[PDB]
Amino acid sequence: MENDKGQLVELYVPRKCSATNRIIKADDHASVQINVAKVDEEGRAIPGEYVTYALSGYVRSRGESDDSLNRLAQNDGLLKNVWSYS
Amino acid sequence: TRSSVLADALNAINNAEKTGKRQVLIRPSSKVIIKFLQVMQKHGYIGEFEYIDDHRSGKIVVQLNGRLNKCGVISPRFNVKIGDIEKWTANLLPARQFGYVILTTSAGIMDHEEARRKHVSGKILGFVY
Amino acid sequence: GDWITPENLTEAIIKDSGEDTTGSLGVEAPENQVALATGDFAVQNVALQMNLNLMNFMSGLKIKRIRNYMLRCHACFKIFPLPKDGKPKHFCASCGGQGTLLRCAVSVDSRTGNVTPHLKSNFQWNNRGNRYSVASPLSKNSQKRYGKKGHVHSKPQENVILREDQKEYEKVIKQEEWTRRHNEKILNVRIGKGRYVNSSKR
Amino acid sequence: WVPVTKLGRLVKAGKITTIEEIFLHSLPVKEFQIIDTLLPGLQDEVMNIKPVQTRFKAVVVVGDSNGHVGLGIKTAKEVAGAIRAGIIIAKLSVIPIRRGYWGTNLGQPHSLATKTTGKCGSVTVRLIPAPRGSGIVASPAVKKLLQLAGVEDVYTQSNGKTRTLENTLKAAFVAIGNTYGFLTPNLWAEQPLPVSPLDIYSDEASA
Amino acid sequence: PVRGISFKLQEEERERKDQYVPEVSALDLSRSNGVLNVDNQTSDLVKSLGLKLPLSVINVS
Amino acid sequence: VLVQDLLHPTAASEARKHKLKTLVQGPRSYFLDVKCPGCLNITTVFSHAQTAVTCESCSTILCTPTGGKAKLSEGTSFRRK
Amino acid sequence: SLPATFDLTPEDAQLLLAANTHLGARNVQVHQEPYVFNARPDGVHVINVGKTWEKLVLAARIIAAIPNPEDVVAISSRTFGQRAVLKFAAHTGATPIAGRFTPGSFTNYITRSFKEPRLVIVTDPRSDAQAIKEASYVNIPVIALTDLDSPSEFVDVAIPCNNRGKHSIGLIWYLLAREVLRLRGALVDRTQPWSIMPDLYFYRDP
RNA sequence: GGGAUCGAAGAUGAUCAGAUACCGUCGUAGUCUUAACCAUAAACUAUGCCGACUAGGGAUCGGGUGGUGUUUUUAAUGACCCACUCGGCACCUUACGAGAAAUCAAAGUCUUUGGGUUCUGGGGGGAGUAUGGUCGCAAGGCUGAAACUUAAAGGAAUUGAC
Ligand SMILES: [Zn+2]
Repeated sequence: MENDKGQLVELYVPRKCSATNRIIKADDHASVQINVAKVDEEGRAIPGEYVTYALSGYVRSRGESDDSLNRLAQNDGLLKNVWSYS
Repeated sequence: TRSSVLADALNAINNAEKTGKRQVLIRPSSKVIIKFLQVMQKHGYIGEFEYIDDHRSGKIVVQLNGRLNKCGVISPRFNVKIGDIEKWTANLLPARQFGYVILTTSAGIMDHEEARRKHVSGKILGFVY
Repeated sequence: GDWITPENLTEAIIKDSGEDTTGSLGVEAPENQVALATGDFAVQNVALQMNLNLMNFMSGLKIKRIRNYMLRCHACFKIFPLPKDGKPKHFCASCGGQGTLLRCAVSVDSRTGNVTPHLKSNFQWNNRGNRYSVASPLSKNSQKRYGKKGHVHSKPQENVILREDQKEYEKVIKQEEWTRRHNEKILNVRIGKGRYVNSSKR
Repeated sequence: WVPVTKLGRLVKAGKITTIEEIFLHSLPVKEFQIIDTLLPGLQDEVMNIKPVQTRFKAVVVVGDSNGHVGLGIKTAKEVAGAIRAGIIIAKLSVIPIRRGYWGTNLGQPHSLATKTTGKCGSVTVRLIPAPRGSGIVASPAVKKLLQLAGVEDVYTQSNGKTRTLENTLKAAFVAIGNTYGFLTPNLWAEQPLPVSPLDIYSDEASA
Repeated sequence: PVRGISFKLQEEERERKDQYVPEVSALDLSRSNGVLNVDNQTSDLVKSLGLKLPLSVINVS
Repeated sequence: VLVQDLLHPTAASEARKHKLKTLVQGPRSYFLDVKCPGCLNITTVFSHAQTAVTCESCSTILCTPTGGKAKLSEGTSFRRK
Repeated sequence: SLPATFDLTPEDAQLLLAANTHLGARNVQVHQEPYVFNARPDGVHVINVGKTWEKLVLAARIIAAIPNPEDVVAISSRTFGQRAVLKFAAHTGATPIAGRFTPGSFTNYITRSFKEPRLVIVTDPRSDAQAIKEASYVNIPVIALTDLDSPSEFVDVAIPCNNRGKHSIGLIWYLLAREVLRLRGALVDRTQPWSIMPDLYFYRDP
């Protein structure tokens, strides 16, 4: 993906699922990307500031999507006590 | 009638990886299993792992990070001469420049590239990529 | 039992409506300027708590207190009048609970105007059939069973009734009325799965 | 043209300029004019026509010899009609291909990066990287698909009833698509996730 | 009215009909003697969250 | 489901598993101190005893075997040891 | 994290209890065994209303991120939900669909109903399954109100609540509208109650 | 030895009639049992045995543990109810998967091809024939060809003439 002179020779570098590290192919039309608004200290949403997650079609089809997103959001500040490790 | 404790362990890891789990438990352990996992860990295919004592051959819990495509065992443990190593890598690995074949030699357990630097051979165990 | 005879027939027919033909059934008890004699508990219920006068037409005495039956949902504890077909509705109109309406003994007083239920103190709950496997509409298995012919208008890929306002439910209630009228003049359905859903049927 | 879909409007307005954006965000494509403008060098080949009872079934491959290929099948009542509609379907299916080196990384990729397989019906097709100057070692029908994709050296093996022509092309098409699915150690690095263009230009795309 | 037909003398009424709101909310505890009737397990939930509410407890048993 | 702690199971979920399938094996039987109504002599009894244990002082019987736990006789008193 | 002013207030708690939103009924799926606090002896399960609040704010923060509001679609085929979604789409800028969904509304351009949503909000994932399925063909994320019996395929954010009672459905849509208007500048302060009564969202039969 | 019933064979009645077109009567061997033979069946789940993993729910049969539970009675036990667990005949849901498809908790963990081990097949006929051997009182069982001949025979699933 680099040639001998050190030049990049990929077309593009794919996105990877934040739940499972799988590559998201160019035709996985079931995959989605979620944007969560950042919140100002006066309690109002700031325009154009996001926390972002990506999920593969495999996870969504299997019904794990909601549980995975609770875990990710809770190790960021977005949730308090929804998810439990045990 | 467990004929191979090593074969069971790598089979459990494959099935967990395919379904997307982040951890797996394997029973029993052995010296050979520990050595095999340490090689996989060195090259970054797995996280940390932990051994549980029970006075009865113990258990292992392994953390999985999503990088592993396949691991597997070759049975029987065929004898391999230094000139033969090039044939096994052509058959088993998906490309010329990543993945490993794993050998037991009287110098220890190691991947096929270290065996070339040290110039040793022995018997085949398995593969990782 | 009791013999039905061609003289008694009209009274028996009224009894099968649920109306009290005997008078004083369940009776527990500006002057007398009006009184009402009636045998229907639904009318009696309204009369008592508005502080109307009810006449025991079998005996000539005013009624102060009576006991009868009404429905009570054991989920939300709300009370409902017993419908004239004499059995519970499938859904609670308040909380939407399914099958939670139980018939309950009730007393009414002119004095207080309040309504009091009477509860069996040693009630044992039955929980048979509350939980069972049910198909999902978006499973790969379901999409294969759905077939290639689109919507089949005969045997219509049946979907179970689980909500009060599900459009499938609207059909059955009106169609039930139609079949009733047709059959009665010419002579002139169940929902959920029941308690035993988890036992295999050959 | 007068684009009807939201993505078509951004393309005609010139806000999106390479097809790599569309692949990166995995967006659906509905209007063939989108491909027709982002990827003008595309050329087509007609693989088979046969009469059926009368109707005509046509199999069409399109690509440019530089990393993009597509496949399409159509039945129509006229020979010219089947080819015409066949090309439209093939343009909509375009997908990217990952290609690499058989050995040391001198001077531009020339082969596939890994072994890949695809299956359709009974037929299975397997592709293996090859050293430089081998050419494409494949049967004539599969050879043409790999040329339009822009592969130079590759070995192939196959199994099943390869004489059913369209199952063979579909199986090969699946195999080259899988090249971007395989994670390899140079892709282990971590990336920030881009913002979608349908966000940035939301007011250009509407109405 | 009939299906598939509409005219101003309906449209004007429908927009009036659906603006209806009662004078006192159906959720107001004033309708329920100032208390909430709940089971034992419900009052356990409240305590776990903290808070303090005018609950009334039925045994259910 | 996909992520869970296999090394620190909760005490409640551990208590309900079969004795061989907990993270580490162990018994769930125990021993008792037992006294007959007459004598002062305490004796130790295994909770799943198979024999009909007598007192030491005399041939009065303390327990009888069953398919599971042993049945202690009437009038005896016991303490879990 | 969001400041302490976002904690569940005692006044809102009374509303949730009065509407019976905590009654989860029976036939619990194996997913969503979280969100369950305990079971009664009669067999009804108590939903952890504290988690309902947490997830509802998270959903509001997702809706507030959308660049322009008509790109949000709210859907309810069932009749008890219809007035609620119509009111929701009036106070926010969202687009309502009430009644029959007509298949091929996110696929199949050259349809009178053709739309390109950025986000979909569904009132019942079993009855609205046609809308959920079609969203999965075109990379649209989904928010759903879910009871403990709801299937879970392709839903990304579940809000756990009683999904059957007329008041429960109306109250949840009401609270969402309040939260999005209050994350935007449309309501000036979180401390003062909103002037619109919940009853405006309730179903009205006769 | 026994011999009720039914009933290969056999002896007889009618030979007419297209739904009832194969029917009626008598009856030997047999059907049951004791002592020896025989070794076949669509002997079928048309699915070899041992071991690990990928999956969840409540019904039922056997055992065990807990409950301030109901009834028998003033305890124990018995019957019943709720929760949990080991083992079994099945069912419903689910598809990372598999397959030509019908379909499949194994028929999955296989071109990303290796857990241990036994048996069988190699286009359709000739043919389970001929010949040799071996077992059996016999009927027959087990093992088992070639010359020659032929372009198909076969599986699953679609649509629908007169
Ligand atoms: Zn109710």
